[PDB]
Amino acid sequence: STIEEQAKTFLDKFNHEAEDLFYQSSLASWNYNTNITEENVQNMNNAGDKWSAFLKEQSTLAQMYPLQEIQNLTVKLQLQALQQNGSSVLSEDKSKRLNTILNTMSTIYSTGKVCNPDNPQECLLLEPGLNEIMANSLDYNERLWAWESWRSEVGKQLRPLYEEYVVLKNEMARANHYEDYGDYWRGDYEVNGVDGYDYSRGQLIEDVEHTFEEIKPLYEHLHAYVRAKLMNAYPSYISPIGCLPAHLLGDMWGRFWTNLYSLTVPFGQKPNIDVTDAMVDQAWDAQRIFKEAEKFFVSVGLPNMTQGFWENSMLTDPGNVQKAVCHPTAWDLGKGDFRILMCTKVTMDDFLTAHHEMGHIQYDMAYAAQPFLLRNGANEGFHEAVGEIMSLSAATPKHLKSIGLLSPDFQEDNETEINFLLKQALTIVGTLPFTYMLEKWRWMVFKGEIPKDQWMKKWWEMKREIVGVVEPVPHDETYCDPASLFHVSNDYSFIRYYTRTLYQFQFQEALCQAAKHEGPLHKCDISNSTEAGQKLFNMLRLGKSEPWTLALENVVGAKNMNVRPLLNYFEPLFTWLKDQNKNSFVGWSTDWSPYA
Amino acid sequence: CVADYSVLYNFAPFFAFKCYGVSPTKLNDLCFTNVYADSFVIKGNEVSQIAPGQTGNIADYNYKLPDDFTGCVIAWNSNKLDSKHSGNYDYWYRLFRKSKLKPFERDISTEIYQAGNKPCKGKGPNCYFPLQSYGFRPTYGVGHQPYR
Ligand SMILES: *[C@@H]1O[C@H](CO)[C@@H](O[C@@H]2O[C@H](CO)[C@@H](O[C@@H]3O[C@H](CO[C@H]4O[C@H](CO)[C@@H](O)[C@H](O)[C@@H]4O)[C@@H](O)[C@H](O[C@H]4O[C@H](CO)[C@@H](O)[C@H](O)[C@@H]4O)[C@@H]3O)[C@H](O)[C@H]2NC(C)=O)[C@H](O)[C@H]1NC(C)=O
Ligand SMILES: *[C@@H]1O[C@H](CO)[C@@H](O[C@@H]2O[C@H](CO)[C@@H](O[C@@H]3O[C@H](CO)[C@@H](O)[C@H](O)[C@@H]3O)[C@H](O)[C@H]2NC(C)=O)[C@H](O)[C@H]1NC(C)=O
Ligand SMILES: *[C@@H]1O[C@H](CO)[C@@H](O[C@@H]2O[C@H](CO)[C@@H](O)[C@H](O)[C@H]2NC(C)=O)[C@H](O)[C@H]1NC(C)=O
Repeated sequence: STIEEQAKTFLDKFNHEAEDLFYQSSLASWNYNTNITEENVQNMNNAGDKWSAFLKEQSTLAQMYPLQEIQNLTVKLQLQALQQNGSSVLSEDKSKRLNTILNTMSTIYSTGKVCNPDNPQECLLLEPGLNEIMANSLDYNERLWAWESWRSEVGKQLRPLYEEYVVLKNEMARANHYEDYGDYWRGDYEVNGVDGYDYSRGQLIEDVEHTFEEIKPLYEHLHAYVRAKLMNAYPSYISPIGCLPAHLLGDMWGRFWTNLYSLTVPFGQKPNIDVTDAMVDQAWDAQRIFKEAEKFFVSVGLPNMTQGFWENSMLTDPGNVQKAVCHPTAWDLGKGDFRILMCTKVTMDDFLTAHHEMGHIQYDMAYAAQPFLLRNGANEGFHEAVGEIMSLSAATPKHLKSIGLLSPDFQEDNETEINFLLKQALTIVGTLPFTYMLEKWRWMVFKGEIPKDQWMKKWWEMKREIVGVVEPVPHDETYCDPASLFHVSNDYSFIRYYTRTLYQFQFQEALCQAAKHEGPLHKCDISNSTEAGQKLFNMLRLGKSEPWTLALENVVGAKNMNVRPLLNYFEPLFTWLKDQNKNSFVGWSTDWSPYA
Repeated sequence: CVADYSVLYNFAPFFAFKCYGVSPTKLNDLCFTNVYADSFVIKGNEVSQIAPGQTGNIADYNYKLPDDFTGCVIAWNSNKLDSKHSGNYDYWYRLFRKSKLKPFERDISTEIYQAGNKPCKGKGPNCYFPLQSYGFRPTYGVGHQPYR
């Protein structure tokens, strides 16, 4: 009679049907992903339509039961998730326009494109031809031209579209309870109710700012090194006291400066840490790249996958007549029908991505006993952190030497450790300030603080100071760099990257502490040690039944993210980093611009 | 009739041959007053629920074994026999029942009863169909496949 048991008697009635419908929708999605045909996408859209409609009735059904008689965390979560994720607050006149603007944004990001300078020949998209030049092709003129051509062909017309989408999404957000659309993305880590684990969405921004301030001392030295190397390479434009031109960051928007690392090489006599050659040497194929990964997972206590998984997993791009997508994606079809769709042929990056996907699959497998609506224990930050830490632990040279990917002759001298630690730093600290700036800027935009006519003004004001990167061309309000992004156009959060950046280091230090491994955080090999694997499996099977802060306290200890694992992980790097950076100007000139 | 249990061994590679009151190896050297055989199909994860004293979803509502049980329980996999891509909805099982079921008794009913407080008198608040089907598919893993 009490609503507490009425909620569960309603739940178990539709739980099986919801599981079946989700399985069918995922089946249609995987079919279209494997089979690129009009009927396959039609089946995707139809199955998604049934699932969304069922969520539409489920929202009202959940709203039927009051939430003031609910005390179970499981029942509370299950009832609340369907209330908002299967309903919308915007009326038809506004919801239809919001959906249309989202579709047009995605289309303009995809269809809208630029190519070779002043040539009506065969063209290429951003990642194939433009972001490729921005990433690896080290050429000032080409990168400088593309950095504005892509935005004038995509972000220019998307700027009014992005503004209208921001207004519409804010209209949707502020209606029920939120204060902005950024409150939606800040709710991925909000914790309330349970004693000893409480959080506020406003305090998350303060935590991100504090982490940025903590990384600032390292990031300014990294900026000094990058500016010195750029001045050595291109003294024509880069000043020894200014910022870094955005095009000279190994990408269009600076996140992973791996090619910029090549110019900023600490030691030219770096030994071989590459096992890509060893893949050919030791006869590595698609199956083995996952087989030794499974062996490593078993050695740490994580059970392998079933043969049915391997008989439904696509480890190699089909090509031929039925083309597919080579983008790494691990698939959980439902009811123990895990799949995959990615490529692993001859490279060490294939090995790392295999560990990434295997960690994700094991994490999803662990909480299989949890209820379907509680299968959302895959916290995006925690999920990506686990995927990254598994590859980080398996990438240690000790594990490769033991397996056979490397040899005992090669040693971890100062040159080697400095080289790979600084290579990882150029991708981690390379993206940390930019990620923080983007998150804060989009939060303020969705809050309405940034004027619609001064988006780029505030963007560059923060870029020159917070990021220490100044635009190589006088970019202005006409274009929109964020609008020309895949995640933004598809309306995807980016706080996931910033959270996982510290979450992975917290997980790594927790694993090394639990296993009592002897060695630094940059050489932590826990292959044959499963002691930390037991606690890792406990956290994996916890699922969405306990707050993520509680799991972090049980494993790491600190409820909030901490930079100290990053600090002592980079300390051997920091020793050499200090010497080569105090010589140059630690600061940068915000007023100075690369375009003279 | 002459009861030969040898034909049962080679019929199928059974993975569960629990025998309670009689050791299986002596089954060929005994005589019984009467023999009863019952057949049904369930999912893998419910296989453990077929035992005396054991309490679960299936035992409490569908098939309850008395404690004084002297027979044998045999279960073998039949995934490839009754797996279809569309969904094997032809098989049905009771999703939930109002009251406990007496051992060695069966209930055939589909009346939509009120599983709440206010009398439903039809489909509505907390009033649901007692039965519920399931779509077995060949791509399913162990635990969601037909078992005889
Ligand atoms: C409320 O309802 C919404 C939908 O209405 C749900 O949102 C979905 O949440 C899931 C879970 O996170 C999302 O799945 C994830 O999507 C990520 C986005 O990737 C995009 O970009 C890549 C290109 O890089 C595309 O290929 C891809 O198709 C997407 O367009 C993925 O990156 C995630 O993959 C990660 O994990 C897998 C392991 O499974 C790894 O293999 C990957 O490498 C990667 O690390 C993941 O697939 C889904 O996209 C969301 N949908 C939408 C529309 O946003 C909410 O979850 C739901 N909330 C509840 C129920 O509480
Ligand atoms: C809050 O909600 C959760 C989710 O339902 C409750 O967990 C439930 O706990 C009971 C008690 O153990 C579980 O019953 C068990 O069933 C198995 C057979 O499935 C049986 O073998 C056990 O002996 C036991 O009876 C129940 O399964 C479990 N729910 C789920 C979905 O697994 C929890 O109890 C609730 N909180 C409170 C305070 O009741
Ligand atoms: C984990 O244990 C296994 C089992 O001994 C190790 O594999 C052997 O390692 C020795 C010495 O490194 C080699 O001589 C053997 O050839 C290896 N066996 C096989 C089948 O390759 C493995 O090296 C250990 N790994 C770690 C990191 O300790």
